[PDB]
Amino acid sequence: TLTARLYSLLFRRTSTFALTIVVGALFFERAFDQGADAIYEHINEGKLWKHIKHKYENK
Amino acid sequence: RNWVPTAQLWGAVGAVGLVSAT
Amino acid sequence: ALQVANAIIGHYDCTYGGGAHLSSPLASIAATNKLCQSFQTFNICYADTGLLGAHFVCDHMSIDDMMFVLQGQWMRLCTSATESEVLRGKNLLRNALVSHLDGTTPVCEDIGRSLLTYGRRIPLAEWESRIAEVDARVVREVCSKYFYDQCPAVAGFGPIEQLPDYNRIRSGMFWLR
Amino acid sequence: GRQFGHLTRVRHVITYSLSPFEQRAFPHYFSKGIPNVLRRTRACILRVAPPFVAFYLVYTWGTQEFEKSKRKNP
Amino acid sequence: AEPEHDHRKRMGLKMLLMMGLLLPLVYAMKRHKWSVLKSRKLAYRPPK
Amino acid sequence: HPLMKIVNNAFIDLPAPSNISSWWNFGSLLGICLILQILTGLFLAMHYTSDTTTAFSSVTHICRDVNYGWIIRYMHANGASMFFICLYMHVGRGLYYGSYTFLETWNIGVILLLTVMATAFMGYVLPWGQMSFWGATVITNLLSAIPYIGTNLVEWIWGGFSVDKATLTRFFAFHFILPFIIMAIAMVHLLFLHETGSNNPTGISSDVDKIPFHPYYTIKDILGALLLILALMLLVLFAPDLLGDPDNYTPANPLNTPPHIKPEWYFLFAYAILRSIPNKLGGVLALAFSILILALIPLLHTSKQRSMMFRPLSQCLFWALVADLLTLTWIGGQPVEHPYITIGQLASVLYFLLILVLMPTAGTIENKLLKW
Amino acid sequence: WLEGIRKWYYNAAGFNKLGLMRDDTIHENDDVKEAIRRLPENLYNDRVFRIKRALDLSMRQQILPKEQWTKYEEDKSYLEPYLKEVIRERKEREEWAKK
Amino acid sequence: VLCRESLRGQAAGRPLVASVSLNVPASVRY
Ligand code: HEM
Ligand code: HEM
Ligand SMILES: CC1=C(c2ccc(Oc3ccccc3)cc2)C(=O)C2CCCCC2=N1
Repeated sequence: TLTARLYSLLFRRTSTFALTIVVGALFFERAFDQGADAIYEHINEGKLWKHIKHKYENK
Repeated sequence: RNWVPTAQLWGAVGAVGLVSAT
Repeated sequence: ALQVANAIIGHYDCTYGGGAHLSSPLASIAATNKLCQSFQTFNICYADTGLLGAHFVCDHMSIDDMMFVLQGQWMRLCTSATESEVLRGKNLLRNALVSHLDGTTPVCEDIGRSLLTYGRRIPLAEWESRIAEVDARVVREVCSKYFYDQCPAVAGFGPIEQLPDYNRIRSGMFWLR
Repeated sequence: GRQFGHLTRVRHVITYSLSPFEQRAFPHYFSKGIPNVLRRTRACILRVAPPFVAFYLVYTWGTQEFEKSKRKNP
Repeated sequence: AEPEHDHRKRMGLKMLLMMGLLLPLVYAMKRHKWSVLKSRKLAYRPPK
Repeated sequence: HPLMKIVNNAFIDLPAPSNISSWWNFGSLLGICLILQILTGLFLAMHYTSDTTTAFSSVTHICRDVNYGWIIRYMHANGASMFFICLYMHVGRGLYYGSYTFLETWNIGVILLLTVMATAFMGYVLPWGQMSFWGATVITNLLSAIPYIGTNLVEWIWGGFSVDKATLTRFFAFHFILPFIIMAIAMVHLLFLHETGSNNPTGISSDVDKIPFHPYYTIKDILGALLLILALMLLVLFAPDLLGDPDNYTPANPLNTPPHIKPEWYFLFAYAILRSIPNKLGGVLALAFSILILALIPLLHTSKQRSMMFRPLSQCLFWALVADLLTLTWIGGQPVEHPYITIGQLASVLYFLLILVLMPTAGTIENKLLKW
Repeated sequence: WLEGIRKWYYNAAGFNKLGLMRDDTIHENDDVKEAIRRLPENLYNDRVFRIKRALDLSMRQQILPKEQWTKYEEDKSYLEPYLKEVIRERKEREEWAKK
Repeated sequence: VLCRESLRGQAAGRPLVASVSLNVPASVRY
């Protein structure tokens, strides 16, 4: 099945359970931050510094 | 004998985790 | 391999001689500390299923401990199994087969049962082939298959206030590890 | 008692349980629950609410009467 | 008065999102564990 | 293993009752609050300075310049309130379910409350804003009402003839240590509780139906911890200045009193009971007795039923006492003018009347209805 | 005369919805504990289950079906006659200790 | 034990013989 295939090979052992969590958390951090940053930046469009930075900077 | 793949996997968990946190 | 497995954990009664020096750690621990009156590992078999586990009789303050040693032995055998104790496990079963088929009534039972269950009578040489087949890796692969991280059927009768909660028993069916 | 085994004398009871993996986590949650929640609300409301209503009445009145006394008169 | 104002609200979003994720997941674990007791059935059988 | 065995009998296989509602979750949260206040507080004290010249600058230095200093401050400042919310839940639970029948546990409790009140009061002085200074100047001076030695007691407390640099620096010392005395007391609070076991909502001996703390109440207290964290971080990230007073962002000035002078929200009920009585000493004794009457609650108990679960009259009067406290909390927030003086007067008498007169009588009637 | 309110209060109390009799909800102390210890096997093992079931109900935040509720007329005072004697013996011991 | 059916065979079949062992449970044959 779908979920059993995860259990069988990925997290039956507690040894690999942790390796999954660690690596999953490593990816989740990149994924979530990036997403929620972009959501907040789209919510607040044009008002933050990064949006009006090109404005006052010829370098 | 049997704790070699476990201790290696926990060795990876510790290694990647210490790399994660810093 | 499951008969070999149950032979390693073995069985104990308070009338046994060996006591503290017994081979199976559960019996040794249970004899020294005097945890239980008796315990017996069973494999009840049916057509396409069965009951693989154990039975014990003990004082009302010894249930958690007995359970902890028993599950500890299952988990141990699943994850780590010495070649020596598996050879002992084989030899116990080797002796069990030849001890049981002595006299006509057990052999007549064996025939009558074998033909209904197995389909044919299995010779002792074939059994020995399957026992000699079993080594440490086979016991671990098989024990871990049937016992590691599996919900067990539990039955308690008597002064069982100490009998651990099912979640705690279920937590004991896998390891830390 | 304190320890499991020395708590108390229980006799002739049988407890049937089921593994959490065998059974469901949220069995009939919105089905049976929302009625049960409502029933519990009906049980307590009469004892719980009227003091907070009485607070709200004294609150708004007291603030109203404070604003009346604050402003000018003739 | 409040230079943290922007950063703080971003943490706010991320907190609400993450709490939105976790609260049901934790509640599910609580329900999964307590299930054993919540489904249980008590049968009294005295002798005569 | 003589530590693990303590932790086993404490938190692993302690037999808890089976039927404990979410009102028992506040005990563990109060510890989480205490640990949160300690950890946040420590990191604030790493940058904070207790001199009247620098005290304000240091707090603002934390918020502005110390990396993530603001989030640590408002976690301390709002966590202080969350600690108090949790306390008032934790105290009320025991009032309702009759948990005060564990006398020593309860009386250690009553101490734990008073120590936190002192901790949080002295904590509020530290940043050295107007309301912090003037809060201390008002609240401390109350002791001068004591008949023969109060005027001396106050000057000794302050370290001079007013609230000043002498007072601020010692208030920091007292603030940063008393939390550890609280944690020490709290372990004795728990120590008597294991002797007596834990109570359940029915008020009926649950020895017949116990369950192991782990894994049941571990995962339940974890769930509750996230709800406390949620409630904290909602305050910290969206409304950090909500519960706090604006005047404390004006630096302290002893030559200029702010008009609407008051304590923080968690003392306003007691402040309202003090303002109710016109005589100064009477106001102080009523203020004191408002808290300390908690110690008489187990003596005022009458009903043959322990818990209020099966007691309508008591339930209504209990929920009246909550509303009456919320009335006093409101009145304490408002200035001492009409009509709030008369509302405060009635509310204050009602408070002591519910506790001393009515709720005992309710229990006695409730017995007579059931042939007890 | 006013047995009604005695009946109203009984129903308003709500322990009958859990299938408890009045004396199941009595607050334990030295006298009650002693009275409960004096109870014969049947009444003890019954109150055990009545309480064990009522707690199980209280866990799930539910009550029994309406017919299974305890009746004000059929609410037996099983514990009283024992508890009266325990109290009277304690009063006697105190009155003797007085002299 | 309780009825007549199970109670059959209990009567002494032969003089008792006590067996103790290292492995096998201690029995009293006949
Ligand atoms: C720092 C403050 C406090 C901490 C950390 C604390 C901690 C605890 C904990 C962990 C429990 C067990 C879990 C629970 O039932 O909530 C408990 C129970 C209790 N506490 Fe507290 N407590 C505090 C303050 C108080 C106060 C102020 C009172 C009363 C004036 C009090 C009275 C009780 C009572 C009566 C119980 C038993 C509850 C029951 O079983 O019904 N505590 N406390
Ligand atoms: C029960 C525990 C505690 C409570 C209830 C508490 C409460 C408070 C309160 C209400 C303030 C004023 C917050 C503000 O509006 O600025 C404060 C400030 C402070 N507290 Fe605590 N506190 C506790 C523990 C601690 C501990 C343990 C320390 C150090 C170890 C500490 C260090 C400080 C410092 C340095 C300040 C000044 C900075 C500031 O105002 O934020 N506190 N505390
Ligand atoms: C002992 C105990 C604790 C408890 C849990 C954690 C404690 O210590 C802490 C651990 C971590 C953080 C804060 C406190 C102290 C008591 C509870 O909550 C409960 C909740 C209701 C069941 C009885 C009970 N018993």
